Amino acid sequence: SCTKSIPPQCY
Repeated sequence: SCTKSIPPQCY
């Protein structure tokens, strides 16, 4: 899943 950061990060 992708984190909730700005910008968002996907693993």
